[PDB]
Amino acid sequence: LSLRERDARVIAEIGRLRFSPLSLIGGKGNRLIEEGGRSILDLSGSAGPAALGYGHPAIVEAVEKSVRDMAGASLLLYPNEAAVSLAEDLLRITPGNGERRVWFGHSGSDANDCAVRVLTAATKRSRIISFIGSYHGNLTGSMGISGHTAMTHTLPRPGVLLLPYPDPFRPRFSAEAVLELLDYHFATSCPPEQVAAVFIEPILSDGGLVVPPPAFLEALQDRCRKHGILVVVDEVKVGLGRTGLMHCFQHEGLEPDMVVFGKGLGGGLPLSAVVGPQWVMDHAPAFVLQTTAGNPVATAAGRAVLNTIERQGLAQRSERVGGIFADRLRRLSDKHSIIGDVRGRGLAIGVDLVSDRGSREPAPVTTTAKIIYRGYQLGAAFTYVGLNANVLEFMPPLTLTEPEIDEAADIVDQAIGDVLDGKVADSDVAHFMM
Amino acid sequence: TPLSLRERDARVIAEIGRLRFSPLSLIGGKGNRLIEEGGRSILDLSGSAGPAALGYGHPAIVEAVEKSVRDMAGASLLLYPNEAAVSLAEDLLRITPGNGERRVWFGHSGSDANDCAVRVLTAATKRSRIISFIGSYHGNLTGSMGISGHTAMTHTLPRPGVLLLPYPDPFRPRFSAEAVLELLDYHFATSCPPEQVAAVFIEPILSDGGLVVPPPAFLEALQDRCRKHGILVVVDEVKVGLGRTGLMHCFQHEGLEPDMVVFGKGLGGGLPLSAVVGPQWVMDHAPAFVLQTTAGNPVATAAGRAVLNTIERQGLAQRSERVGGIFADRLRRLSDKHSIIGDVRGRGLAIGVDLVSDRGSREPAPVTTTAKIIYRGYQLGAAFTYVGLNANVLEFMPPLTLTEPEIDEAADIVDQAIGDVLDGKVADSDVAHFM
Ligand SMILES: *Cc1c(COP(=O)(O)O)cnc(C)c1O
Ligand SMILES: *Cc1c(COP(=O)(O)O)cnc(C)c1O
Repeated sequence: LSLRERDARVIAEIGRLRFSPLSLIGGKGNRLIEEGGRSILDLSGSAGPAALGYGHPAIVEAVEKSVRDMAGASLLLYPNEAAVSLAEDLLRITPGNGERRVWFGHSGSDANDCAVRVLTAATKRSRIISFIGSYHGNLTGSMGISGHTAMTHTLPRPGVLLLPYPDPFRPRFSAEAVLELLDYHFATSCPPEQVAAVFIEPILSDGGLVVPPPAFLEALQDRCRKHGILVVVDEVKVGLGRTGLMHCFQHEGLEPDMVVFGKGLGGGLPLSAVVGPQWVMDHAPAFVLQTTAGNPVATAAGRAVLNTIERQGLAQRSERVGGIFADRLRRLSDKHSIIGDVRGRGLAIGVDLVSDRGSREPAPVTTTAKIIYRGYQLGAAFTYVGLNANVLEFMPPLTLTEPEIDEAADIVDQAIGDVLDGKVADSDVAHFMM
Repeated sequence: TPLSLRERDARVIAEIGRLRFSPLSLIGGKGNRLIEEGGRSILDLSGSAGPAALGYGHPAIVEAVEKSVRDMAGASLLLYPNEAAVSLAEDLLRITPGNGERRVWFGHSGSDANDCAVRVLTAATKRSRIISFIGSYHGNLTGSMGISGHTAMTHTLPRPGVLLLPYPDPFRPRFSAEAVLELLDYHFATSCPPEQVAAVFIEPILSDGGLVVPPPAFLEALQDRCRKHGILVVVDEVKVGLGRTGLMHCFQHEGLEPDMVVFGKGLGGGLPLSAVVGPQWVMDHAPAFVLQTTAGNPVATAAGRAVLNTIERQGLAQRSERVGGIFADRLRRLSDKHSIIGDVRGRGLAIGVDLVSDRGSREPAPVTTTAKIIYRGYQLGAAFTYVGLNANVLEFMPPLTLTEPEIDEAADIVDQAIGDVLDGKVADSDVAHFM
């Protein structure tokens, strides 16, 4: 009878990553409506897709116009005005030189699968450089190059070099030590001439919202590029204005050969894209096909996302409003010693929970999960990430308001204090742990 | 528009994402027709390859999409149950025969659904081997292409442990039903022990392989040979599913009782949506095993509910048998005028026309001739494609809402296009760019 109980009976566990009992019947602005009518503040952005919140007029108009006058349902078969104009848009807002082209897909997973498939074929090189903790997708091709603990049920693609992502909060490995490790692999067991590409998250997402040390990723890029290794930046998570600039890679001085877009590009509709040089992206006809990719409904939604971000200056606003939210969370740390760090850029914010500030020992996952659950009871939706399952993740809609930040901060404040005073029971969160 | 949409597409769209059969470049769509830039209204016999099951601007789909995008119940089923997606899953369980506990996973495409299927079948069964068919097309992502047998993906080696068998083809009958079963029995007795085989993947009509309907009883005998050893039986309904063949599921023509069914294309009505229906012990194998952020989002799943509801309410399975029969028969009678029409096969509104350079040998027509027929179709006001291991089978997958007057308009256009091409009235340079 309850939506949540119905879900339990028909939805497959393989597709669940559920942090709380929240079960939804609608949304409006930056709030989500639980079954029963309770209005929850969404600090999750549904993990990134909901860039403009829910029921946003620009996305609604674009999707209305397109589904009523539908310009086919397959870019592979038929050019349509929305998908071609979106590609034009993406080339216009993404700096780059030479001839470049755009491929469309449904998800970050399929866009990285495309990237891997076309890069290895255009180079006929089979080795790939990526990062421990990197999350590039959960389909066979994109999972295969990912380094995240969650996909260790399956072996990596052969010839993947996994490096530590240098972490300024837990600096086991300095930038310099990681580059030296790469250099040593290049001179030995991973000759750079047999490497197709390096894959870079400009902030390490599911690995724990780790902003790398300054200048490291520009130095990585330059080391790879000397050997004609193509430089791929995954902007799926932190892309499109969220970090204070249009592309997170613009913080890091990068000039990538290829950019992968997803999540928030769709504004809550499935939409991904790969932008690369024409010589790679025109490798062969009919090489990476999905029937409804580049369909006029999802692409029209993507055009509205980009248009709103530019016209309303949501990059600058994410810097300002994210600074406010970040600073509110830092102040909570004078109250709650479990807050060890507040990091990220703009409206991509992670809060690192520690059981001890000295050692920076991560707080146990049970505590982290209980804070989420308690936040849900108090009226906010969020999640956690990190290689130690201890980093609270805030990825709210870019439309988040200053009064909502106040509300968010008070909820987080209360949920931490409650959980630390033993408010939430083990059996309440057992359902949402693996 | 001096800068045509076609030209703009050439400047910015990746060739890897193209499978273009004509210059048709779109600004809209209405009913069963597509609107070319400049305004010309084209009859859609392609159904955009299957997704457009109810055509374009269909009011049930328009309504579901409007309500969901305006009042959006989150955008991620992996994070949050939503009413649309839970209800669609309930709908798919209800309309798909099956026994015991079952569950539903959602995705965006046939390719991601079959990737899911292969990943979870091997993991849950603890068997590594897969049975598939030569010419089968289960997708174009790494995991789904890996179990596929089609000639377009021979640029990449298959997944290790895949046994590829011929699909018995009544029109080019190199391999009988009995011969294929014998060959499988032989592999089972030697180098492919059947207790190491997770699953067999079955297209109930071989789609990109040439719209081949198997010989009667073959698929049921294949099911039984595999099931006898605990091999799970997977039917791919992505292409010919959901009423198009005259029954709700194409496998219901073939006496099949699958363990797992894969849906896509038309399920979404033009929005991206796929699904896998499987037994609970497989589908609940582990949490967070096959995740895609926006899968099961309330917009795409609402569109799917509208598709299924319209198909049941308006009786579109029953209609497609009747209307597809009329269309198929028009096409057959065209073989009296045009000897290039070697066969018309299919079920319901999944129809293939096999073009041959010789009626006796059944040698496939050259691909340049087939491309010219599509191009001339397009100029005459109809959009269609070709398929097949020899690039010679005209494909007709129109919206299930295709009208009887549109069937006459279609048959006439095809008739005129074949005639104009055979009489040497279509240039080589006009099709050069689509091959
Ligand atoms: C979420 C994510 C992906 C995968 O996107 P899906 O839409 O979940 O398949 C890929 N790369 C990064 C950096 C991500 O955060
Ligand atoms: C088209 C098709 C697929 C793949 O669907 P996409 O949405 O193009 O990835 C899978 N199986 C069959 C039988 C198909 O016809």
